[PDB]
Amino acid sequence: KIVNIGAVLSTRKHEQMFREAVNQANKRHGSWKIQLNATSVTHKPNAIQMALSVCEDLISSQVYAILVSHPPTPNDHFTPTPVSYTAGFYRIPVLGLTTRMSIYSDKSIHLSFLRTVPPYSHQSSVWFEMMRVYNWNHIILLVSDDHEGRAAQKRLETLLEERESKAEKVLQFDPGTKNVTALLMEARELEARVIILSASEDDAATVYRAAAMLNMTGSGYVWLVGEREISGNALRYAPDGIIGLQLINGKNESAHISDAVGVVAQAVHELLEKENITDPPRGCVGNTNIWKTGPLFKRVLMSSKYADGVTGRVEFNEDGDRKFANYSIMNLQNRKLVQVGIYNGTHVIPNDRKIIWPGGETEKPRGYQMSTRLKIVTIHQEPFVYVKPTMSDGTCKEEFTVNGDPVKKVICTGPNDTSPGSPRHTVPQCCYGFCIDLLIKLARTMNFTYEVHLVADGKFGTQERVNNSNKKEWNGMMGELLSGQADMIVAPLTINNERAQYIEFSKPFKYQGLTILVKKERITGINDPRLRNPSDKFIYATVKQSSVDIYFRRQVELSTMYRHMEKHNYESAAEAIQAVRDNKLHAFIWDSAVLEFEASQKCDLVTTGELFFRSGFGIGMRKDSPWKQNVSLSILKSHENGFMEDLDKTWVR
Amino acid sequence: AVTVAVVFGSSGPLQTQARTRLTSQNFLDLPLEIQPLTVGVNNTNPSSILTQICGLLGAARVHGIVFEDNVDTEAVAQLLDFVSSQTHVPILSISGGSAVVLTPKEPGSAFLQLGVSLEQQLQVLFKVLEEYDWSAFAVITSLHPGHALFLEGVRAVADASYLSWRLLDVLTLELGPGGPRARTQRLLRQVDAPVLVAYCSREEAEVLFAEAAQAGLVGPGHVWLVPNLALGSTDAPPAAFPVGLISVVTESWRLSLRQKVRDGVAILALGAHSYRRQYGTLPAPAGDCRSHPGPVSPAREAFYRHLLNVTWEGRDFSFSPGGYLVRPTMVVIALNRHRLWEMVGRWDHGVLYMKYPVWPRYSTSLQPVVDSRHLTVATLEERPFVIVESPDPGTGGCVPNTVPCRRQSNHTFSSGDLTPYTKLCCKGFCIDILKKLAKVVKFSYDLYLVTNGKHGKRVRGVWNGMIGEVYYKRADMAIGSLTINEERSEIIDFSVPFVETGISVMVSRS
Amino acid sequence: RHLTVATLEERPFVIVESPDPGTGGCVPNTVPCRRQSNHTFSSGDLTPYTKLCCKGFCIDILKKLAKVVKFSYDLYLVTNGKHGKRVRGVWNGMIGEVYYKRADMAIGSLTINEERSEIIDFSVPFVETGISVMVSR
Ligand SMILES: *[C@@H]1O[C@H](CO)[C@@H](O[C@@H]2O[C@H](CO)[C@@H](O)[C@H](O)[C@H]2NC(C)=O)[C@H](O)[C@H]1NC(C)=O
Ligand SMILES: *[C@@H]1O[C@H](CO)[C@@H](O[C@@H]2O[C@H](CO)[C@@H](O)[C@H](O)[C@H]2NC(C)=O)[C@H](O)[C@H]1NC(C)=O
Ligand SMILES: *[C@@H]1O[C@H](CO)[C@@H](O[C@@H]2O[C@H](CO)[C@@H](O)[C@H](O)[C@H]2NC(C)=O)[C@H](O)[C@H]1NC(C)=O
Ligand SMILES: *[C@@H]1O[C@H](CO)[C@@H](O[C@@H]2O[C@H](CO)[C@@H](O)[C@H](O)[C@H]2NC(C)=O)[C@H](O)[C@H]1NC(C)=O
Ligand SMILES: *[C@@H]1O[C@H](CO)[C@@H](O[C@@H]2O[C@H](CO)[C@@H](O)[C@H](O)[C@H]2NC(C)=O)[C@H](O)[C@H]1NC(C)=O
Ligand SMILES: *[C@@H]1O[C@H](CO)[C@@H](O[C@@H]2O[C@H](CO)[C@@H](O)[C@H](O)[C@H]2NC(C)=O)[C@H](O)[C@H]1NC(C)=O
Ligand SMILES: *[C@@H]1O[C@H](CO)[C@@H](O[C@@H]2O[C@H](CO)[C@@H](O)[C@H](O)[C@H]2NC(C)=O)[C@H](O)[C@H]1NC(C)=O
Ligand SMILES: *[C@@H]1O[C@H](CO)[C@@H](O)[C@H](O)[C@H]1NC(C)=O
Ligand SMILES: *[C@@H]1O[C@H](CO)[C@@H](O)[C@H](O)[C@H]1NC(C)=O
Ligand SMILES: *[C@@H]1O[C@H](CO)[C@@H](O)[C@H](O)[C@H]1NC(C)=O
Ligand SMILES: *[C@@H]1O[C@H](CO)[C@@H](O)[C@H](O)[C@H]1NC(C)=O
Ligand SMILES: *[C@@H]1O[C@H](CO)[C@@H](O)[C@H](O)[C@H]1NC(C)=O
Ligand SMILES: *[C@@H]1O[C@H](CO)[C@@H](O)[C@H](O)[C@H]1NC(C)=O
Repeated sequence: KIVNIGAVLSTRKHEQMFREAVNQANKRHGSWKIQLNATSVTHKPNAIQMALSVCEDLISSQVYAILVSHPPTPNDHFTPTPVSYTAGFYRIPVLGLTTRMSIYSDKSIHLSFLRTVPPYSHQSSVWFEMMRVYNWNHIILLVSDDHEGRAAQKRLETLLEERESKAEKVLQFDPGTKNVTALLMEARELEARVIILSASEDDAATVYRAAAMLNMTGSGYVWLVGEREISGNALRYAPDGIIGLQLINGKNESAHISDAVGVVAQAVHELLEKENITDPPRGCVGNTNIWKTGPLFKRVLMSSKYADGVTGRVEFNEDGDRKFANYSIMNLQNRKLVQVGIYNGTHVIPNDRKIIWPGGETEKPRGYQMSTRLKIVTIHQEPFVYVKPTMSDGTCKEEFTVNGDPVKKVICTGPNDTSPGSPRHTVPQCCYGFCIDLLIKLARTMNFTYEVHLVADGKFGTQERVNNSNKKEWNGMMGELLSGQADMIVAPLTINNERAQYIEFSKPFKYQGLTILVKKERITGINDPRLRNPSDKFIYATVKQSSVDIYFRRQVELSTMYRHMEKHNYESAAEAIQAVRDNKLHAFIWDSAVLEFEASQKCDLVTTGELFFRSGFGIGMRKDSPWKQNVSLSILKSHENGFMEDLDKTWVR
Repeated sequence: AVTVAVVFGSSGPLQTQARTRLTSQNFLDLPLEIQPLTVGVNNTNPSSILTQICGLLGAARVHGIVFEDNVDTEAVAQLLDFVSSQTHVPILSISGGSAVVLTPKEPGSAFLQLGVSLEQQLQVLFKVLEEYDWSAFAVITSLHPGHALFLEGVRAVADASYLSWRLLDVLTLELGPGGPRARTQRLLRQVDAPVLVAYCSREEAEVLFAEAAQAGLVGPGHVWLVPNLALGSTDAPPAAFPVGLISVVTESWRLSLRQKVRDGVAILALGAHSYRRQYGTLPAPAGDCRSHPGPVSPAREAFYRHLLNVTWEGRDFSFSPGGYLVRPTMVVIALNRHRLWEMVGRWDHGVLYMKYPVWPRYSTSLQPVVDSRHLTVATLEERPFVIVESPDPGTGGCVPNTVPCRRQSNHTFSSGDLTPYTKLCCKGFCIDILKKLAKVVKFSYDLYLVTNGKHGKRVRGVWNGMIGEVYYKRADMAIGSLTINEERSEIIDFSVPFVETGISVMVSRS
Repeated sequence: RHLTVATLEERPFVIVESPDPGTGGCVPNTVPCRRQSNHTFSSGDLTPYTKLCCKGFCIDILKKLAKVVKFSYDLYLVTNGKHGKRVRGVWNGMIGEVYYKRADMAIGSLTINEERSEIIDFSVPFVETGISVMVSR
């Protein structure tokens, strides 16, 4: 039994190296009777003629495995495709030595394909590690629209989703298209200062020139790119201080040939014990069935720890890709590509030199540039946020407390519009109260300026399925905070699990619960049989798109509760209270903090039962906002000294 | 005029080739008469395929190529895609084998498969599950290449649906010829799910069904659903396939080879005619292997787009950018009692046409009898215990915690043998008890209301009501407001009482 | 996935008991806990740690968290100071154990305040509290 392997090369000289390497491999092994044989063929220009060349010689001979290399001149995924298809027809394993494209990782297209070199997509992994090293969280994924960009983005998103994080935004750059300036203009607005690029040489050069035009290469920014973006045309126009990376061996054909023949021989020896070896198809013509042993040969070849190779230990993952690697990190320091570290496979190891960031700084920059002018959204809640009309001169009535203290007021832009339906005019008013006083204290403590505006639709916000679609989208202050119109929510927003997945909540600044308001006392909580057996006799309702809606919708035990509620929800809390007092609605379920104040001030109404959902009000921010801790600390401090007691006494008597 | 070529590989009779060009004097219905060309490979291997396509290209200037294969051929699709990418010739795959959708195409590809993707199949299967209200299912996938796309599709369809789709368990098996017998029986032994969606190839499907039969997972109480990957040559299915297997195919599944060839020729002819009527000139024929084009010519990119949106004989054949068929008329088929694949429902335009109001189950695979875990539960309506209501109009079906109950037949006008039922949604105390019982004892049930009598009364020697239904083997059990007394215990067996009642008298205190 | 949880006895929330001698172990719905092993109670080779059983509100919350987040955990009490106070710039108690990485997390009657929230991280409060005055009627 003579086990023959084959190779398709280009240089006509590396085939002699492959013959030498296979001869050495034959000189060392368990058995020496298999008489390992080798054959080789040079590359052909025509792809169809190339595939026919694979069918002849290689396939015609009794070959067990095929190796394929790539000519030095970059031609991308064009040369190994025909041999991969032809050998995958018979499930004959094909080992790639220099190709880097991720299209060959898809086992649906290329069935029997393994590679000894990681693809371009795997680079994203090291980026994650770097993001762990420097604690960067806000990133932008500027990736091409081709398969490579989609694969890199998908892998990075998978890694990020394994952890608790998410990329700020991705930007699809269509290959070969000029004017990428729109994407850079969009990315300049965002808070993230870490730019990640995945594109070819021409695309990388184009985006580098466009970013130089937009001055996005200055101080504070961080650029992380791949191998294709620090070579060829890209390196010429690349801005200084970018951090790229490159594989250690990369193009050392001889190392990848020796390391491949060693593992192939080890695999052959390993599976030869079980025998049941089926001879190869012996020619494309005269056979239409796959080689039966082929699948098992590939399966045993994938799990083969050949830890004596030129390029280190060889191991393959579930998709037939070389598990580990070593990436050298490159910095463009004064037009020179200097090495500053080596990625062992799980952690980057910095040994010598110092990273020079693009702005010229010698100190690690944080990955965000939080602005000073802060847009803050708020809603109209009577005990917390009083909204009053401003006089014709642009400021509203001056007022003082009963004790004799000046009431601080700010200017806000609310939905006041004479036109019916939606708000069609944002006429300014003046806002004050508990939340605005807290906001003023917070802004004084944290040294930032603010612009306060009211929510567009008068709702707190729950995610709901968008019309003519199947996905759910947020609305209200929730939607405006997530979209970007507002940067912080200072309002009585109830903390709950649904909102905490997308919004970051500070420490609660007001503990409260949910209670029931009726006319001025035969209701005990939400467990009374009348409230468990809905009917026209006792009607109960809440505010649409609020925390109570979410609470009842997320309860399996209270489905009928929400079913009855859905028929009578109200636009706002104030109109619901007015309807209840006027004997148009029987019971109104709402927060204790507001309901108790309404019952105390306006009287003629009573709160019944004990609080059945204890929660707190919190300042809402975008996910992973850098200044969450600040605010939380301040809130805790306000609880400690005297501030929340004074705010309670002054506003909610 | 237009040259359209037909390629073969299904082998079979050799005379059909002549007919393939005899139909040359049949396309008079189609405008812009077409000259066909018939050369068929009989070894379906890469060398012969490439050489014959080379010679066909070199001999006569062809405008489009139609390919057909029999079944279960994997790598032919990649070869056709490679040839289309190289020679820049619009190919069209008909019949099966090479019609399985190959999702990521090459940038210059013009494969244009006449198949339907995995996402659409999963959409239709989930629609069927919604129609039969099977909220809790389990997904069984092999290590066949492509199971990742299947898992992504099922997750996407589950997320993109109004219903609260429950995914009980996802378990990956290891099938194959012989292989590792163990580690599959143990895993299949502890999957507690009434409906299973499987994804595997034909041989893997056969092995999985055999193992499930050995694992007590087939028969009534277990509904299997598979995409076309498990089905092979639907003319004759293997014996290992269990009765009640459900799949979704395209409309052309019942067509013959000649009809499919005619449809492909019509597609190419209509594309060429649209191109001619738009540009005022006949489409440019393709070349050959030498002098590869490189950048796709603007004419090619226009002929391809014209070929994309084509409608013929009512059915629409619009092609997605990926190369498969978007919004086709799909048919949901199933394996019947006589082990023959027959149509059960259609899809048409976003609306399901199921011919079974209630999914039937058969005595097949009932070797230990105990496998008949399925039950039929007769029930009545009493305001405190069991209450029915109309289905919720917003999302169809029912509200959570509400079992679907079908009223007995359609007595209002169909008071006869006619089986069709009428759906309602049942809830209450007794329904909660029945749900808990089915959860604990691990059985499935078909809840249905009673029309003859109310609770049971011996009239002229026969029993009506729920007692009548149970006593006459029409229902395995009856739950509701059924009082235990001596006359009923003598003919049927009750259970331990779960709520104490009696005879009581009500008056007016006013 | 194995978290090391530090805690301290607080009658309403954390209760420590000796295990039942009759059955060897202790009553279910009671998580086994160990006492700090600084002082060796081995007395040769028997056991270097005092094995008690902990129960109460906080332990119930911890069990629910272990079920939901799907993690495993041990549990040991703190014998170096109370809940925690900075003395000479160092921290003792539960805050000391967590800050110096001796334990993954601390559960019990631990109040959120600024001085602790600066040095360590805190989760969302699960029971509200504060300063209160007790007088005899
Ligand atoms: C061992 O490999 C050598 C590789 O050269 C094979 O020699 C080739 O054999 C094929 C088929 O007979 C011929 O078409 C080539 O011309 C041969 N090449 C040379 C350089 O002689 C040899 O046949 C193999 N031994 C086997 C298969 O037993
Ligand atoms: C890409 O196209 C946009 C057009 O939307 C160009 O934007 C204009 O650029 C000029 C000069 O830079 C400005 O005076 C205009 O105000 C811009 N218009 C807008 C709407 O922004 C942009 O310059 C183009 N870029 C390239 C590289 O061609
Ligand atoms: C690929 O790598 C190998 C080893 O990593 C290189 O082999 C070295 O070659 C030089 C001269 O060519 C010798 O002086 C060294 O002793 C060799 N290394 C060893 C370990 O023996 C080989 O040159 C590399 N090929 C390329 C193209 O860079
Ligand atoms: C990356 O480089 C390191 C060298 O620092 C390689 O580590 C070698 O690993 C082999 C086998 O595991 C050992 O025999 C060597 O002693 C190691 N080198 C040193 C200096 O300790 C590592 O294998 C490389 N990574 C890969 C994937 O090859
Ligand atoms: C609060 O922020 C303002 C603006 O960022 C700070 O004012 C700057 O102060 C520095 C020196 O402290 C000056 O060099 C800048 O020119 C000032 N800018 C402006 C616009 O006034 C202010 O110092 C901050 N308050 C602090 C740090 O307590
Ligand atoms: C939270 O507040 C602290 C103050 O205790 C901030 O720490 C200071 O931050 C400024 C600028 O970020 C630095 O110039 C000071 O040196 C920091 N002080 C110390 C003692 O380190 C902290 O930055 C705030 N958090 C955020 C996100 O801004
Ligand atoms: C099928 O698609 C083609 C191209 O998308 C349509 O061709 C267009 O026809 C209109 C008028 O008939 C022209 O104004 C467009 O310029 C054409 N698009 C091109 C040339 O790309 C064709 O009309 C579609 N079929 C039908 C029935 O509408
Ligand atoms: C090897 O093949 C024989 C039949 O030729 C079969 O009985 C045996 O199980 C096989 N062993 C394997 C596949 O390990
Ligand atoms: C609110 O809108 C009305 C109608 O446009 C307008 O008359 C009124 O002046 C507005 N309020 C204020 C404070 O300007
Ligand atoms: C909203 O969806 C409905 C379908 O429920 C559709 O009829 C209507 O046109 C859609 N409206 C808009 C503005 O898309
Ligand atoms: C296949 O080749 C030709 C088809 O043109 C046929 O005549 C021949 O008999 C076939 N050879 C076989 C089936 O071995
Ligand atoms: C009721 O059953 C009859 C029996 O065939 C059927 O014709 C009718 O359509 C059914 N009505 C429904 C399902 O509403
Ligand atoms: C350990 O125990 C000793 C008593 O033996 C006492 O000093 C203290 O509790 C601990 N000492 C430390 C932690 O240094």
